Amino acid sequence: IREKIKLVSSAGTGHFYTTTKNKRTKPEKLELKKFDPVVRQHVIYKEAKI
Amino acid sequence: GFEGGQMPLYRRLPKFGFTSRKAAITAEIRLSDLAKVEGGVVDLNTLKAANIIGIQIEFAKVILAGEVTTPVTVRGLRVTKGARAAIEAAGGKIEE
Amino acid sequence: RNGRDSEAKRLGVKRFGGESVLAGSIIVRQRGTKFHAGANVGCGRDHTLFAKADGKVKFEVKGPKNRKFISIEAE
RNA sequence: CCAUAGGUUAAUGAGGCGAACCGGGGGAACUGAAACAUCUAAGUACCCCGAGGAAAAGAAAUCAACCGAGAUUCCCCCAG
RNA sequence: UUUUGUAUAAUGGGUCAGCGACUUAUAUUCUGUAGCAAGGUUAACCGAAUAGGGGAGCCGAAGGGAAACCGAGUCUUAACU
RNA sequence: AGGACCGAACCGACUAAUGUUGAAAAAUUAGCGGAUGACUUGUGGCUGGGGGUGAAAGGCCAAUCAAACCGGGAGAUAGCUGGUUCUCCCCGAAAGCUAUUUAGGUAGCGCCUCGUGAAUUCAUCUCCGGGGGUAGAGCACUGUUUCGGCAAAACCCGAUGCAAACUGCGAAUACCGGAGAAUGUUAUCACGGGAGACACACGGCGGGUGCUAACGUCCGUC
RNA sequence: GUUUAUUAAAAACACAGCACUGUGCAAACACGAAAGUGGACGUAUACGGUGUGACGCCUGCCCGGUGCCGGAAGGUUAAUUGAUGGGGUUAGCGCAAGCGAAGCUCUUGAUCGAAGCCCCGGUAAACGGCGGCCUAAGGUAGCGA
RNA sequence: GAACUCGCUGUGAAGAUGCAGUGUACCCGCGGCAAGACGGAAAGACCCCGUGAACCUUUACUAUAGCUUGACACUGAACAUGUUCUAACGUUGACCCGUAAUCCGGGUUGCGGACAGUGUCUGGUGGGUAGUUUGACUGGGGCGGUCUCCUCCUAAAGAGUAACGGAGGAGCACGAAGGUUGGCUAAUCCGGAGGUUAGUGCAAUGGCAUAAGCCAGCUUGACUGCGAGCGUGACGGCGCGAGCAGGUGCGAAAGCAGGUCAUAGUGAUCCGGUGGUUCUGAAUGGAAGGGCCAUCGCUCAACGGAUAAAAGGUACUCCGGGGAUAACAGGCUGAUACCGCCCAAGAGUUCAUAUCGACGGCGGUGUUUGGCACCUCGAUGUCGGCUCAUCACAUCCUGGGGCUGAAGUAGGUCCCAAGGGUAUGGCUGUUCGCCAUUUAAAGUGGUACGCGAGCUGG
RNA sequence: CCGCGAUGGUAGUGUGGGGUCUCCCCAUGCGAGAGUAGG
Ligand SMILES: CCC[C@@H]1C[C@@H](C(=O)N[C@@H]([C@H]2O[C@H](SC)[C@H](O)[C@@H](O)[C@H]2O)[C@@H](C)O)N(C)C1
Ligand SMILES: [K+]
Ligand SMILES: [K+]
Ligand SMILES: [K+]
Ligand SMILES: [K+]
Ligand SMILES: [K+]
Ligand SMILES: [K+]
Ligand SMILES: [K+]
Ligand SMILES: [K+]
Ligand SMILES: [K+]
Ligand SMILES: [K+]
Ligand SMILES: [K+]
Ligand SMILES: [K+]
Ligand SMILES: [K+]
Ligand SMILES: [K+]
Ligand SMILES: [K+]
Ligand SMILES: [K+]
Ligand SMILES: [K+]
Ligand SMILES: [K+]
Ligand SMILES: [K+]
Ligand SMILES: [K+]
Ligand SMILES: [K+]
Ligand SMILES: [K+]
Ligand SMILES: [K+]
Ligand SMILES: [K+]
Ligand SMILES: [K+]
Ligand SMILES: [K+]
Ligand SMILES: [K+]
Ligand SMILES: [K+]
Ligand SMILES: [K+]
Ligand SMILES: [K+]
Ligand SMILES: [K+]
Ligand SMILES: [K+]
Ligand SMILES: [K+]
Ligand SMILES: [K+]
Ligand SMILES: [Mg+2]
Ligand SMILES: [Mg+2]
Ligand SMILES: [Mg+2]
Ligand SMILES: [Mg+2]
Ligand SMILES: [Mg+2]
Ligand SMILES: [Mg+2]
Ligand SMILES: [Mg+2]
Ligand SMILES: [Mg+2]
Ligand SMILES: [Mg+2]
Ligand SMILES: [Mg+2]
Ligand SMILES: [Mg+2]
Ligand SMILES: [Mg+2]
Ligand SMILES: [Mg+2]
Ligand SMILES: [Mg+2]
Ligand SMILES: [Mg+2]
Ligand SMILES: [Mg+2]
Ligand SMILES: [Mg+2]
Ligand SMILES: [Mg+2]
Ligand SMILES: [Mg+2]
Ligand SMILES: [Mg+2]
Ligand SMILES: [Mg+2]
Ligand SMILES: [Mg+2]
Ligand SMILES: [Mg+2]
Ligand SMILES: [Mg+2]
Ligand SMILES: [Mg+2]
Ligand SMILES: [Mg+2]
Ligand SMILES: [Mg+2]
Ligand SMILES: [Mg+2]
Ligand SMILES: [Mg+2]
Ligand SMILES: [Mg+2]
Ligand SMILES: [Mg+2]
Ligand SMILES: [Mg+2]
Ligand SMILES: [Mg+2]
Ligand SMILES: [Mg+2]
Ligand SMILES: [Mg+2]
Ligand SMILES: [Mg+2]
Ligand SMILES: [Mg+2]
Ligand SMILES: [Mg+2]
Ligand SMILES: [Mg+2]
Ligand SMILES: [Mg+2]
Ligand SMILES: [Mg+2]
Ligand SMILES: [Mg+2]
Ligand SMILES: [Mg+2]
Ligand SMILES: [Mg+2]
Ligand SMILES: [Mg+2]
Ligand SMILES: [Mg+2]
Ligand SMILES: [Mg+2]
Ligand SMILES: [Mg+2]
Ligand SMILES: [Mg+2]
Ligand SMILES: [Mg+2]
Ligand SMILES: [Mg+2]
Ligand SMILES: [Mg+2]
Ligand SMILES: [Mg+2]
Ligand SMILES: [Mg+2]
Ligand SMILES: [Mg+2]
Ligand SMILES: [Mg+2]
Ligand SMILES: [Mg+2]
Ligand SMILES: [Mg+2]
Ligand SMILES: [Mg+2]
Ligand SMILES: [Mg+2]
Ligand SMILES: [Mg+2]
Ligand SMILES: [Mg+2]
Ligand SMILES: [Mg+2]
Ligand SMILES: [Mg+2]
Ligand SMILES: [Mg+2]
Ligand SMILES: [Mg+2]
Ligand SMILES: [Mg+2]
Ligand SMILES: [Mg+2]
Ligand SMILES: [Mg+2]
Ligand SMILES: [Mg+2]
Ligand SMILES: [Mg+2]
Ligand SMILES: [Mg+2]
Ligand SMILES: [Mg+2]
Ligand SMILES: [Mg+2]
Ligand SMILES: [Mg+2]
Ligand SMILES: [Mg+2]
Ligand SMILES: [Mg+2]
Ligand SMILES: [Mg+2]
Ligand SMILES: [Mg+2]
Ligand SMILES: [Mg+2]
Ligand SMILES: [Mg+2]
Ligand SMILES: [Mg+2]
Ligand SMILES: [Mg+2]
Ligand SMILES: [Mg+2]
Ligand SMILES: [Mg+2]
Ligand SMILES: [Mg+2]
Ligand SMILES: [Mg+2]
Ligand SMILES: [Mg+2]
Repeated sequence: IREKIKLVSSAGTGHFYTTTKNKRTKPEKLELKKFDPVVRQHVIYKEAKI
Repeated sequence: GFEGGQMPLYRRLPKFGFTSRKAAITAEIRLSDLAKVEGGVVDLNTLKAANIIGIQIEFAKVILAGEVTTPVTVRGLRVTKGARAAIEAAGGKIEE
Repeated sequence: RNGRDSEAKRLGVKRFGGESVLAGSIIVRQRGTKFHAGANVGCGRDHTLFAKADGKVKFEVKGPKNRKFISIEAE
């Protein structure tokens, strides 16, 4: 029932993490500061489709 | 490779890589080969004439392997940093 | 309705008292802290105790609760 | 209707046989895949037609790689 | 012979004579042995030639990397304690 | 008149006995059915193999039929069964684990052998350092149990037992490590050439299962 | 009457009779890559297929399932056609980044599109079914250890 | 196979001419009989196994002849967005000729007519036909159950350890239920007692107060690259991990943080999709395609995953095998069965013991139902009857005897006793049983449930 | 640092041997737990 999602870098590098989410309970977009290894900085990552 | 029906090693492991066509037409030359050419100029054609490299070789690199004990002109070959030092120390020269 | 079991996990003491170990070496695999980490011993996420220095394994019973601690005496 | 079909005669040739090789028309399955259907066996076995002392192929609308080679056939490599 | 195990009431053989089952080719690896040795060896073919010629090739003397590429290093990684 | 009746020839084949290395690879003997019919018989002809023909039994198609016979593909394939031929010397298994359309097959590992290399490498004993939760024991815990007392018969207390999935205790042994001697044809480990084996059996000890039944069955260990 | 030549002769097969169904003749159907041939030198009072099995009295209810027959509005749907969008290439335009006509080209797949199926009916001497609230309908006549 | 080829009781791959012990036995024919040589015959037909076969079935799978649909072709002309036309094409209508010809062709004519029909393509239908699949474990097979992962016990105090052994769980959840800093401590009973007897996101075990339990604030370390060393695996793999570099959160800082108390929450490879990319780019520049990095698609659950794609029947059967494995009989066993005994509740007017023996206890036999799978699958014929038997005694009759609730007659019960004896019929394949009628009685068992190289064949 | 305990006996048990072998016994080595005196 938890669905796979991409977290996509806001730095425009195309780097992404993957995780899961319960979209029924939590329909709002997951946003987290995560390390982008391309630019080598912590930047905001935002949910997108897998 | 048959293992009794268990997925065999050469199928449970993934394929990898590709084969380079450029690698097949690239050779390595040892320092010990530099004296074997006729006339003290080392290029693709003189290496081919001396049977050091095959006729379809288009690219060649001189590496630090064996010794060079004579002045040699190397023309139109890549040379390693160590091979360059060895050739120049023996009174040779390298031409791009 | 029975007929099931899980794979045995090879828990227990890997290096006994007085054994010389290199740093990183696993001393005990366990479920929870049946043994506790003393001097120069770390505790992994699965409660594995491992050596953080080269030396000899030492078991000891200390504290008010009278708990089994494992330490490394550095060589 | 002209004619053409058709008819008769003459001349010339063919026909049938033969072990392999050769070109062409058709063309399996067992088997292997540890089952089996894609795949394999194999364009093999076999059937059929045709030829010759050989046959077939053959004188680039071919390769190559900016250098060049120069019809076809066969052998050794390239290379499992 | 087959079996955990056969005097076995498990199998096979009436007897004799003759015949009757790990081969051959090619590739590949290891061992022994011989030659030559940072080299070794030629294939087809030519040659009346077991000679001699023929070194086209093949293996070896360098590796690392998927590869470009670098090279006694190289790959990994922005970079290695 | 009649797929009418009784009954020979003729055509069949219901019963019994015989025969069963027969007189005979289907008969003989005594009886039995049809006997002008959907009858029977001579000669010749036609139908051909996934095909024929069949008042249908998978019947028959040359003593052959749920796919004829002959030749070919062909030495199909056979994880199955059988068999495998002279001599001596040295070493010497396994019947286990893991996986498997796997279970009587096979693969890696274990165990055998040959070669090469290498440490006081290995074993026994003694001493030293260790972790145990088994045997036994016990009843605080988790359950179970009996008696008395006490009392909302609970609870609590005293007394008594029981436990593979109970432990406020806890051996012997075994195992890991260290040190030391003696002994042992390196007995050890690694790498490489060649395997076989992966149906085990009984006996002792510790157990599950079964009835502390089985020359039973399933593990551990000798 | 027929049958398992060679262990079964029968209650099995066939049968006259009955019914359903196909078939308008270059018939259906069958043998045949085909030409043709059988059906038949027959023509629906005929021919094929299927089931039942003289005769007598009879042959009930169920069309939901599967088949067959009829329907044909609607949904769905093939080849075909190639609208539209996206990309590759490059004449150019750009100082460079890039952009980018025509052509060629890779891809996308609008529109068109029959039968079938879904769908709407019929049909049991079609295959079949024929109750303890439920079903398509609950076994009639006759018969019954 | 060779034989100098006896009985018995044991033994023993478990039913012995050949072994042990013992008994008996002069050497050799002939006629007879079939109890044994697990006699001869046929590599068991039953049964199981083999990733064997054949043929048969079907709403198994995949195909396919046939049938059927449309598009384009052969295929044309006038408007309609209707029909008509003739010239392609059809004619198994007529007539004429080749011609001595119910073939064929040509001609003339009628009819039909761009229809029909055929080719290519295409949807449907298609056991009519074809190739195949249709798992394994299993105290025989089948049916049922099971197949991967986690926890406990079995498990013999290191690890590991089997069974169709005993018990339960998983195929997730959570941007907080993660990180850090600070703060807090339960169940239950009546503010106090009590001390984790609660709690853990979910099984069980081992943990947890320094709490891992619980609350709040601030957060994204549920970081990226690596990794000394170690654990665990045949391997593929899986696990634990200080520390190093970069960048981060919390905290005052020390420090802590590479998800969660830990141990389940899973799927190799191939093929392909998406994004990225100092790689590759078949003349060259590009591109396509490939590589590399990130990621996606399996109840492939038969969970090391034969295929993208699969069910059955065979008594019409067939081959290779197995006593590795079932049906008969033997063997081991003796739960069950049958027989005997111990105790004595009681019944029996009274009285436990004439007779019966509750609750319980102990044996014997091999004797029923079974268990096991040791012998036999290169065959050990299997029920009943008939014929012919032979032994045991737990005795049915006849013989001897004790007790009696034995007056007699006739019984009951127990002991001794195996010499001899121990029904015919109706019904049914029956053994048995019921029935009729006998008898002194119509015994119970063993003998391959005696006896098919003796008969029968229900 | 982390709030009991002898002695003796008993249970168990390694090795070897034995029996009437579901369980024991003997030789030798190891030797609890509980409880008792006591602290
Ligand atoms: C419950 C049955 C048990 C099996 C019976 C026996 C067997 O197979 N017998 C054969 C016999 O066939 C013939 S008798 C007609 C032969 O003559 C005879 O020797 C013999 O082979 C047949 C009856 O099946 N087996 C060994 C065990
Ligand atoms: K360790
Ligand atoms: K095939
Ligand atoms: K195979
Ligand atoms: K056997
Ligand atoms: K036999
Ligand atoms: K060799
Ligand atoms: K050599
Ligand atoms: K390095
Ligand atoms: K045939
Ligand atoms: K193996
Ligand atoms: K070896
Ligand atoms: K044992
Ligand atoms: K008859
Ligand atoms: K209907
Ligand atoms: K363009
Ligand atoms: K004797
Ligand atoms: K006899
Ligand atoms: K005409
Ligand atoms: K037409
Ligand atoms: K079993
Ligand atoms: K059994
Ligand atoms: K860090
Ligand atoms: K499997
Ligand atoms: K089948
Ligand atoms: K028997
Ligand atoms: K008795
Ligand atoms: K009395
Ligand atoms: K048998
Ligand atoms: K008798
Ligand atoms: K008496
Ligand atoms: K008697
Ligand atoms: K009989
Ligand atoms: K016999
Ligand atoms: K006889
Ligand atoms: Mg050369
Ligand atoms: Mg286990
Ligand atoms: Mg476990
Ligand atoms: Mg195969
Ligand atoms: Mg000639
Ligand atoms: Mg020619
Ligand atoms: Mg030129
Ligand atoms: Mg056996
Ligand atoms: Mg013996
Ligand atoms: Mg004998
Ligand atoms: Mg024998
Ligand atoms: Mg045999
Ligand atoms: Mg024999
Ligand atoms: Mg290299
Ligand atoms: Mg008559
Ligand atoms: Mg007849
Ligand atoms: Mg007669
Ligand atoms: Mg008559
Ligand atoms: Mg008559
Ligand atoms: Mg039949
Ligand atoms: Mg015949
Ligand atoms: Mg066939
Ligand atoms: Mg062949
Ligand atoms: Mg053969
Ligand atoms: Mg020896
Ligand atoms: Mg496994
Ligand atoms: Mg105990
Ligand atoms: Mg216990
Ligand atoms: Mg030691
Ligand atoms: Mg095996
Ligand atoms: Mg085994
Ligand atoms: Mg076994
Ligand atoms: Mg065993
Ligand atoms: Mg035992
Ligand atoms: Mg046994
Ligand atoms: Mg036993
Ligand atoms: Mg008759
Ligand atoms: Mg017959
Ligand atoms: Mg007969
Ligand atoms: Mg006709
Ligand atoms: Mg009928
Ligand atoms: Mg339509
Ligand atoms: Mg009706
Ligand atoms: Mg009625
Ligand atoms: Mg005997
Ligand atoms: Mg005689
Ligand atoms: Mg006789
Ligand atoms: Mg016999
Ligand atoms: Mg056999
Ligand atoms: Mg048409
Ligand atoms: Mg079909
Ligand atoms: Mg079929
Ligand atoms: Mg096949
Ligand atoms: Mg098959
Ligand atoms: Mg099976
Ligand atoms: Mg253990
Ligand atoms: Mg142990
Ligand atoms: Mg083991
Ligand atoms: Mg085992
Ligand atoms: Mg198990
Ligand atoms: Mg390392
Ligand atoms: Mg593919
Ligand atoms: Mg290019
Ligand atoms: Mg090109
Ligand atoms: Mg790409
Ligand atoms: Mg598996
Ligand atoms: Mg598999
Ligand atoms: Mg057979
Ligand atoms: Mg057996
Ligand atoms: Mg038996
Ligand atoms: Mg009495
Ligand atoms: Mg009683
Ligand atoms: Mg028995
Ligand atoms: Mg057994
Ligand atoms: Mg036997
Ligand atoms: Mg025997
Ligand atoms: Mg025999
Ligand atoms: Mg007596
Ligand atoms: Mg007598
Ligand atoms: Mg007597
Ligand atoms: Mg007397
Ligand atoms: Mg009677
Ligand atoms: Mg008998
Ligand atoms: Mg008897
Ligand atoms: Mg007999
Ligand atoms: Mg009979
Ligand atoms: Mg003491
Ligand atoms: Mg004590």
